[PDB]
This record gives sequence, structure tokens and C-alpha cells, in this order.
Amino acid sequence: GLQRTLVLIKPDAFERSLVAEIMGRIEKKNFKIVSMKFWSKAPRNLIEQHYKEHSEQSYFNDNCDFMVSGPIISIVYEGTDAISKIRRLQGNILTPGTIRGDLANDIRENLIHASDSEDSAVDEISIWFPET
Amino acid sequence: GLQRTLVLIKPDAFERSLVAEIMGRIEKKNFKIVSMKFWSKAPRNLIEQHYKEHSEQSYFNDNCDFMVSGPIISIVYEGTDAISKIRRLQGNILTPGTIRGDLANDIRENLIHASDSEDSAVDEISIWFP
Amino acid sequence: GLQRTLVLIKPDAFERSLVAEIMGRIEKKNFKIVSMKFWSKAPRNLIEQHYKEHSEQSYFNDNCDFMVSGPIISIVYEGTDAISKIRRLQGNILTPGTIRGDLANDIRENLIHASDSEDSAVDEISIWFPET
Amino acid sequence: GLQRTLVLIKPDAFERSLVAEIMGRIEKKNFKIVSMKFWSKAPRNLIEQHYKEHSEQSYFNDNCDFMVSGPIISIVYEGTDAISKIRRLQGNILTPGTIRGDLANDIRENLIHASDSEDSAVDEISIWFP
Amino acid sequence: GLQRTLVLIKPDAFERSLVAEIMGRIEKKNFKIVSMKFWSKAPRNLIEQHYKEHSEQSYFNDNCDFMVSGPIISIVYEGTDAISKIRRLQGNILTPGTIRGDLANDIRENLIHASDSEDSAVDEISIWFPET
Amino acid sequence: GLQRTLVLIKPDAFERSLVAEIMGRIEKKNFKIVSMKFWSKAPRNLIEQHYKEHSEQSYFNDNCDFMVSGPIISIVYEGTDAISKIRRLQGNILTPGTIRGDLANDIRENLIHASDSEDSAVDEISIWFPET
Ligand SMILES: Nc1ccn([C@@H]2O[C@H](COP(=O)(O)OP(=O)(O)O)[C@@H](O)[C@H]2O)c(=O)n1
Ligand SMILES: Nc1ccn([C@@H]2O[C@H](COP(=O)(O)OP(=O)(O)O)[C@@H](O)[C@H]2O)c(=O)n1
Ligand SMILES: Nc1ccn([C@@H]2O[C@H](COP(=O)(O)OP(=O)(O)O)[C@@H](O)[C@H]2O)c(=O)n1
Ligand SMILES: Nc1ccn([C@@H]2O[C@H](COP(=O)(O)OP(=O)(O)O)[C@@H](O)[C@H]2O)c(=O)n1
Ligand SMILES: Nc1ccn([C@@H]2O[C@H](COP(=O)(O)OP(=O)(O)O)[C@@H](O)[C@H]2O)c(=O)n1
Ligand SMILES: Nc1ccn([C@@H]2O[C@H](COP(=O)(O)OP(=O)(O)O)[C@@H](O)[C@H]2O)c(=O)n1
Ligand SMILES: [Mg+2]
Ligand SMILES: [Mg+2]
Ligand SMILES: [Mg+2]
Ligand SMILES: [Mg+2]
Ligand SMILES: [Mg+2]
Ligand SMILES: [Mg+2]
Repeated sequence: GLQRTLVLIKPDAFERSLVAEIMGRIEKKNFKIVSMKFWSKAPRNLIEQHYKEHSEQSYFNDNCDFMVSGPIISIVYEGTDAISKIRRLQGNILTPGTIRGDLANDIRENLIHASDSEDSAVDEISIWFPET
Repeated sequence: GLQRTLVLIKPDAFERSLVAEIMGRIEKKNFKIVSMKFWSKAPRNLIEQHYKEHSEQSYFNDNCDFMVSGPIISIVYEGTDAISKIRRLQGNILTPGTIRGDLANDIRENLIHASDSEDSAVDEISIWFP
Repeated sequence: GLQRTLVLIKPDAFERSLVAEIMGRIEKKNFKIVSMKFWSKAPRNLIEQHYKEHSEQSYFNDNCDFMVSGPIISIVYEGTDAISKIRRLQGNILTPGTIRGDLANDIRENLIHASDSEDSAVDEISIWFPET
Repeated sequence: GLQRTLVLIKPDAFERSLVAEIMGRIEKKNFKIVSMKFWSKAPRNLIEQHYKEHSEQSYFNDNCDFMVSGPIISIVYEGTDAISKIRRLQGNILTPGTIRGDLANDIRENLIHASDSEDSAVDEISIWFP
Repeated sequence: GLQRTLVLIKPDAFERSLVAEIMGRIEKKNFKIVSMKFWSKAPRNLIEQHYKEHSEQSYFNDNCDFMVSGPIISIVYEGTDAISKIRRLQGNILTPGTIRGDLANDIRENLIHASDSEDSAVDEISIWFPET
Repeated sequence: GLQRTLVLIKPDAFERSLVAEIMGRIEKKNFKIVSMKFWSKAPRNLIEQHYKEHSEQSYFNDNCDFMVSGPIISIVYEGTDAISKIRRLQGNILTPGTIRGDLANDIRENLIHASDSEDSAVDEISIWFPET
């Protein structure tokens, strides 16, 4: 059951030099890069589209400002059950063994985004890779 | 608390160049090698025995087919509470932090086997190390 | 949510050459060293104070002997939610992903101490770094 | 001392699951990504250009054949003395401590390319990033 | 140009827990295990055969005593130019980047043996794997 | 051939979160910590003494400023041929395999100091650990 899912490497990973570390954890779990873009600075409307379901929250504006404060990488990964597996790999800051659990300690600056559903996956892929 | 357990390193570990990575995780938790064998290709007889409790399942023969498709290493490890601790180290493909959690993504090609009981262990050690 | 916590690196870490491995796991999660002392052999008095709540237990004296059988490092660490996070990082010998989860397999020789509460942390800092 | 250089991650890196390992070694020495592109299959045109200085050699077409046999990543890196330092990081299959030294074992499938001069760099960056 | 070569993991690697580390360095360089034996204690005449060209040196007896002080693993590795490549990977205690250069600091207890010639390779393989 | 040497961990290691990485490389080569001090900011006097042979150079004052711009750790290390081995481990920003070779790219900010001779080592130990 192959799926594809959208990942973003966030500006705190560039600042802290953790880009290969995060990418390597997904690589070691046998997921493949199908497409990839580097953005020295992502255009703000792409970020706002990406986070559109969050538009009414108190943190919305501040988080977009963080996301435009440095480089980001967008990646489409392919593999069995990709969506849910990469989501678990991302985890959270309370859970040792995961990316966030081992390397992050903040509510905003948490290194990585992964799609959490099939629909969000489909939509997020179309935002960052509209040539399809 | 001393105990011995049986581990198999599966053909996908050789294919993917992950043999030392798996062994190193067990080494780091302070478990010691008691015996070990390299098999370039295992006799199907031994595999069928090792998985006898599984002989009536849809997946039985496909899994046997895979277990003979390349090399395997069989190892006896020893340490305090070795059976349960090494089994936890093995984990599953759903749980990060474990061997299968960090490295494997399939129902069949999952890198490693560890005995799950005192009875499994005695019986599996005897299969691979008469 | 900035806090301070007390960590001890135990003699077994020195014996098994795991000192930097342990310190690196805390470092990578973004906690900072605030003060540090190396003890080639800790004064028994300090260990007895440190484990006072355990004085009535049957393992008290044996543990004390172990803590005195090689070097220890005492560290004060700072960061958001430090007491609770460094405790999760410490873990237990059952669950992989943690320091103890990955590296230890003993009830006594388990590599690391971390404070487990706001009260225990203030006291433990005063034992090891009385300069106040 | 600021400088920019052109790196290719070759198809064998994808085959062997070594892409993050290579990138991480460059990251650790404090070099920064300036631009980067993923190619699922590179146009042979670009490869032939990239290796134009090599067009009269026995190995030329076999090497081109390999460079199109799977994905590649092209990256521009920047830092103090980037050309020489990243080239040293790349090393060769004979010298341990370098990327090729630790990880590669072949004359052709050697994981990575790095520009070797200021002139190579200007020209290679222009090929992959017009 | 495929060759095969003989490697021994020495008792100091078991004592120091460096067996996977050493094996992993050879694995990462794309060499394959063709055969392998574990010896909880190698018989002394095998060691003495293996080191027969060393029989007249002052260290001969002492080194054999070291080699019988703990477990050893014998491995036949296959790959292009295996003999000379694995020899370089082994290196020496003065050379950072190699097994001995990163992990050893002794004239006797230096973690790893590798064959240094085609003839020695052929002979050493026949000592530890005489079923051929 | 047992010796002692002086190592300083520089402010850039703290800045870039490389403290345990550096200490781990020395640890894995089997050298032992004999004494250790953490300095959140080192007294300028100590740094001036430490780099006295360099007082006439054009980089003296800038270097001093850098050494005082964040924390440092001072370590005494013991082991066979320690002065010369820890120096090789330190390396230079050109050759991979070493701490500087792998992790640094600056003439000034280069992560680590190690003593380079028997005389420099005795002096440097007296500056940082005068207790004698
Ligand atoms: N208070 C908050 C909550 C979330 N956020 C950011 O918004 C992202 C999306 O919020 P979320 O609760 O869906 O988190 P995840 O789904 O990414 O775990 C987070 O990952 C944070 O980067 C923030 O900046 N401030
Ligand atoms: N659908 C399945 C289920 C199990 N198996 C194999 O059979 C082994 C034993 O099945 P199991 O559910 O007890 O798995 P574990 O105990 O090994 O997690 C697994 O490790 C798989 O390699 C399979 O090939 N196909
Ligand atoms: N049976 C026991 C239990 C604990 N201990 C030691 O006493 C320490 C404190 O006990 P504890 O149960 O509070 O353990 P942690 O909070 O450190 O997990 C442990 O870390 C052990 O090192 C022991 O020597 N024997
Ligand atoms: N016999 C050869 C020699 C070189 N080559 C390829 O051509 C590239 C350039 O040749 P080169 O000798 O300048 O190698 P490097 O500068 O990349 O070390 C090499 O990286 C190889 O991938 C080959 O395929 N077959
Ligand atoms: N003085 C010495 C010299 C060598 N030896 C041992 O004998 C082995 C063979 O000696 P050698 O000089 O051929 O060393 P390598 O070829 O293994 O580098 C060494 O690797 C040491 O383990 C020793 O125990 N005492
Ligand atoms: N041009 C320079 C040279 C050295 N230095 C600093 O002065 C220290 C001592 O100089 P050095 O040439 O003895 O270098 P090492 O012996 O530490 O390699 C270096 O490690 C640099 O941190 C500097 O700031 N600017
Ligand atoms: Mg969400
Ligand atoms: Mg089962
Ligand atoms: Mg407790
Ligand atoms: Mg060239
Ligand atoms: Mg020799
Ligand atoms: Mg100097």
C-alpha cells in the first residue's frame, strides 16, 4: 500500500544544523524522495496556504513569521503507509525516540512538518508541487 | 536474572547493509554473544522448524521463501532479563526508538527475530545450536 | 517555563566509556550546562546526603558503595521544563529511545541520576553546589 | 574567504541509502546550502556537459550511462574556502576519514562529485543552476 | 577485481564493546561477509599457526596469551581490492580516520587483524576455514 | 609512557552544540579525565596567561575576546603518549578524520585547544588547576 506524504524541514533545523540528521532518520526507515525543493526564503502566501486551517488561532501570524525567518525544504516521500509512519517518526517533544522527542523543546520551533491525513497529504503536495 | 535468547538477523539486513547497526544496538545495552553462526543460505528445513507454530497461515510459505533468499546470522545472547529486554529492543514497525521502529517498514521483511518466551528460547536455541 | 535540574553521571558510565554519549543526548535536546564538577571519588557524606530519602531501604549501603567505586560528574542543567524533560530523557531500563532504555540493564548500575521534582532539584543543587 | 562550490550526489547514494550521510558530513564542517535540485533522472545533455573535459576517454559513455540510471541531487554550498575544503571532504577510495574513503569502493560508482577549482565551480554551477 | 581477505576481531573489542563499531566500518565500505566464526575461546594452536611468522619475536608468547584471554571472531570478507582496502581501514594508532587511529592506543591491544598480502590472505583463510 | 595533557573546549563548541561530540572522540580513544572545570565566562587574566607566547601577535586581542565570549571547559587528560595523541586527534581544518578536520573551518574558531609539548602541558595545567 504505497502512499506519498508532504514533509517540511523548518528554519530551526538550518539554524541548528540538523537537516541531515532529520532527513537521515526518514531515509533509514526506507522512505524514498519522489520530489524536493530548497527555499532560501519561502514566499509568505505558500506558508499561509499550507497553514490555512490555522488562520483563526492566536499563534497563526507569529508562526508564519518564524517559517519565513530562514530556509525551508519541502519533500514528497513515498513508501508503504508513508503518511502515518512519518507522522509517528516526527512524534512530539514529550516522546523520546522520535525527531521532536530527541531534538526539540519548543511549541513553535519543532524542526519538522508531516501531513497527518490522506486529504491533507494530497492538498499539501499540490501547494508546494503544483506542477501536478 | 541471567538468561539466554535466540536472535536471527534476516536477509533484508544483508541486502540493506544494516547488520552491524542491529548488532550494535544489542551490544550497547550490555548483552554478550554466547554463540553465533553465519548461513549463506539456510536449509529450508530449519526455517520451517523455526516457524512451525506458523505452518497453517496464509503467509507461511512466502515468509519461508524470503528467509532462504539470502544470508542469515543466528546468535545466542546472554544478560540479565535477556529475553524480554532484547524482544523490546526489536519492537515493531510502528514504534520509534526500537530496531524495527527506526529501520523497517514491512510485515515480512523486518530485519530481525527475537525469542518471545523462555519456552520459545529453549526451543529456538536447540534448532540453530544442537 | 525555564528551570534548573541536577544530574549525576554515575561510575558505570566511566567504566563503560559512555560519558559523552549520555551528555550528548541532553545537549542535542537543547539543554545548557550551568555548572559542573568532576569527582574522581565523591565524599561518602555527599552521597549519603544525596540519597537520604532512601536511608531505610535495604539497598542503601550497597548503592552508596557503588556510587563511591569510581568517578562521578555533577551537573546543573537549564532550560524550558528541564526537570520533567531530563527525567523522560533518563527513562528506565525497559523502554528504548532513552538513555537507560538504550544503554542500561541493571537496577543499581543505571548510568545517570536526574532530579524528579522542584523540591528535590533545589535540595540536590545545594548538596553538590552549596555556593549560595 | 567566502566561496561557492558545486556538489553532485550520485545514483549509487540513492541505491545504497547514503544521501543524508553524505550531506551530514558537509553540514558538520559548517558549510551552508545556497541552492539545491532533485533530479529523478538527469537529461544526458547536462551530464555530457558536466563531464565535457572527459569526452575522449574510454570510460566516458559508461559513466554517462550510470549518471542517468537513477536520481541525482545538485547542490551549491557556501563557506570559507568551500571549494578546496569540500573537495578534501570528498577525498578518494584509498583514504579513510573522507566520504569516498569511508563509504565507496569503485572507480565509477563513488557517491559524490565536488568542483576542484574556481573555474570548475563557476562553470558547473552554471550548468545546473542557469 | 574481487579478492577475499581474513579479518580477526580481537578480545579487547569484546571487553570494550566495539565489535559492531569495527564490523560496521567495513560494512559501510561495501565489503561482504562470505564466511564467519565466533570463538568464545580460540584453541591456542590456531592462534600460533596464525601468528607463525612471528614465532621468534620477544612479544610472541605474550600476544598469544592476550589472544586467548577473551572471545574472537574470524571473518572472510569479499570485495574489490579487499586485501589492501581493509588493511588501510584497519590503519594504525597514529592515523585518525582508521579503526586503530580512532579507537586504539596500544602496541598489543589494537582491536583488529587484517591480511596484508594475497599469500597471507590465502594461508590465513585456510587456518580458520579449513573446510576449503 | 603515561602522560597528562591540558585541553580547552572553546566557546564555539557551546554555541554549535558540539561539546559531547568533541569529548566523545577523546573518550573513545581510551583517554581518562583526571580533573575538569566548567567556566561560564573565563577570567581574562587566565586566557592572557594561557596564550602568553602569542602576546606579540596581531591576533592576540581578538582571540582573547573570542575566548571570553561564551563558556569554556578545561580538562586534564591522562594516558599513554597523551600529549602527542590528543594533538593528532585535535588536528587541523584541512585533513578529515580529526576533530578540526571534520567539524571546523576557521583560523580562530576551531573548537579545541590541546597542549603541544611536555613543557607547555605542565605550565597550562598550573594556570587552570593551580592546586599544587
Ligand atoms: N502555540 C502554537 C501552536 C502551534 N504552532 C505551530 O504550528 C504548527 C501546527 O500546529 P499543530 O498543533 O497542528 O502541530 P503539529 O500538527 O505540527 O504537531 C506547530 O507544529 C507549530 O510549529 C505555534 O507556532 N504555536
Ligand atoms: N503477513 C505476515 C505476517 C508475519 N510474517 C512473518 O512471520 C514472522 C512472525 O509473525 P509474527 O506476527 O509473530 O511477527 P513477530 O513476532 O516477528 O513480530 C514475522 O516476523 C514476519 O516476518 C509474514 O511474512 N507475513
Ligand atoms: N533495588 C535497588 C533500587 C535502587 N537502587 C539505586 O537507588 C537509586 C534510586 O532509586 P529509585 O528507585 O529512586 O530510582 P530512580 O529514581 O533513580 O529511577 C536507583 O537509581 C539505583 O541506582 C539500588 O541500588 N537497588
Ligand atoms: N575509469 C573511470 C575513471 C573515472 N570515472 C568517472 O569519472 C569521474 C571523473 O574522473 P576523475 O578521475 O576526475 O575522478 P574524480 O575527480 O571525480 O576523483 C569519476 O568520479 C568517475 O565517476 C569512471 O567512470 N571510470
Ligand atoms: N611488541 C608487539 C608487537 C606486536 N604485537 C602484536 O602482534 C601483532 C602483529 O604484529 P605486527 O607488527 O605485524 O602488527 P600489524 O601487522 O597487525 O599492524 C600486532 O597487531 C600486535 O597485536 C604485540 O603484542 N607486541
Ligand atoms: N590568525 C590567527 C591564528 C591563531 N588564532 C588563535 O590562536 C590559537 C593559537 O594559535 P596556533 O597557531 O598556536 O594554533 P594551534 O596550535 O591552536 O593550532 C589558535 O588555535 C587560534 O584560535 C587566531 O585567532 N588568529
Ligand atoms: Mg497538525
Ligand atoms: Mg511472534
Ligand atoms: Mg528516584
Ligand atoms: Mg577530477
Ligand atoms: Mg603484520
Ligand atoms: Mg599552538
